Amino acid sequence: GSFVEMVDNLRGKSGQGYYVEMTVGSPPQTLNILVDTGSSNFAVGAAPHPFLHRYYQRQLSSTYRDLRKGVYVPYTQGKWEGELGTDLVSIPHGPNVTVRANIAAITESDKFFINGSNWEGILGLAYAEIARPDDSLEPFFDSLVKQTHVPNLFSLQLCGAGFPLNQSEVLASVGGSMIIGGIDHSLYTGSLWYTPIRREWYYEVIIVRVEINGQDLKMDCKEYNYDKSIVDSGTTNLRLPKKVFEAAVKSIKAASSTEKFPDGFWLGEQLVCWQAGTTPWNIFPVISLYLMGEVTNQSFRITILPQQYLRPVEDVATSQDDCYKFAISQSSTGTVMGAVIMEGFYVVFDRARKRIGFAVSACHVHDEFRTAAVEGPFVTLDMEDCGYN
Ligand SMILES: CC(C)C[C@H](NC(=O)c1cc(C(=O)N[C@H](C)c2ccccc2)cc(N(C)S(C)(=O)=O)c1)[C@@H](O)C[C@@H](C)C(=O)N[C@H](C(=O)NC(C)C)C(C)C
Repeated sequence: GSFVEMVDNLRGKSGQGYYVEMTVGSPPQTLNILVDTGSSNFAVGAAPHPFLHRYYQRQLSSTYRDLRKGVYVPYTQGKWEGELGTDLVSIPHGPNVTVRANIAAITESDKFFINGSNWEGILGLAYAEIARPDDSLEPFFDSLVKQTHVPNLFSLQLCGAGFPLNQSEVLASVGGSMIIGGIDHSLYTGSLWYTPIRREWYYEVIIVRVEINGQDLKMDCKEYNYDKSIVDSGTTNLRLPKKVFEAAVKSIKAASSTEKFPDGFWLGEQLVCWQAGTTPWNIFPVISLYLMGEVTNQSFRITILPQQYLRPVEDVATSQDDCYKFAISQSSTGTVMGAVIMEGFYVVFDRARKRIGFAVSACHVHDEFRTAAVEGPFVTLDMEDCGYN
């Protein structure tokens, strides 16, 4: 697995989302697109907007096709309306190919475009099933596979920094790698463990057990996937179902009790600060999620450090002071494994073998005493009961 050409093709190391460069139309209009495995719609800005440095101009593409049909897409945070149509797409730092894909020209949007993010579109990599209007709208990756020889899987390495990067730093620095059609062994260390995609709509998985510094949260596993558990590059936080969230924060609060933090912090609202270089990483617990394996009654665990769940935010008063935000939050829509998780590993979306694999990221942030981890197997039974129906 050597796609050294696609290696380092991502951006927004310490920004608002990881994007890849793409081009749409003829002649090629360049646009940075947010990699989002939590949805299935390919959409781009198509009209000027305040937080848009550039956008898709249909009238200038010789290959554009207006489907004369509107589309509406609502996300946990933000939404947009647009006009459906198709055009030719390319990924400069992806496989050398061109495919005709469905494209939503965003005309009306609300709390979607993040000012300064530097991305003008979104690449929904999930399955047709959750695509809008309905599943008849072939998602991008599906078009890519049907129209070429590119293998049916992709890999993601999202690189966090551990420290805040200013405007020009997020621009001139690798944010990670999105390997389309294969795996690059250089992106990870150790072994790759695969968990089954329960059902092909979101990239759904099943969590069988959660630990806070080795201590079992000991709750009925169904709770851990209450509604569902998905993997989403487009979500910042490790989002957890209300009940699981309350329990985790209680345990995290107990593990770090030698220091007190204002309630707002645990809500992810107010940031906590320490003298530059004095962040007490050791007082915070590591967090482990156990996922079902391909082998029956067997499972493995992925473990993250506070360096993954304590996000670096630039302090108002420039003070060298290192500041963070608790990036573990509540969800009424199931567990969401966002960047907090993905930034710790190399994740393989083996759509072809209907599975997702994890391995310690060659770029995850850590200290000299602890590191992210992926280990197995563990003999736990009746794990089918974990799934929500
Ligand atoms: C571009 C997004 C607008 C896409 C959706 N992102 C969200 O909604 C969302 C984005 C961010 C956020 O800051 N991300 C940045 C870019 C980011 C991402 C990664 C690293 C750094 C920064 C935070 C949250 N918070 C909850 S947080 C505070 O992290 O706890 C949520 C999608 O990735 C989510 C996805 C699950 C869905 O909404 N899918 C749709 C869906 O089911 N909709 C139902 C109907 C609500 C789809 C299938 C139709």
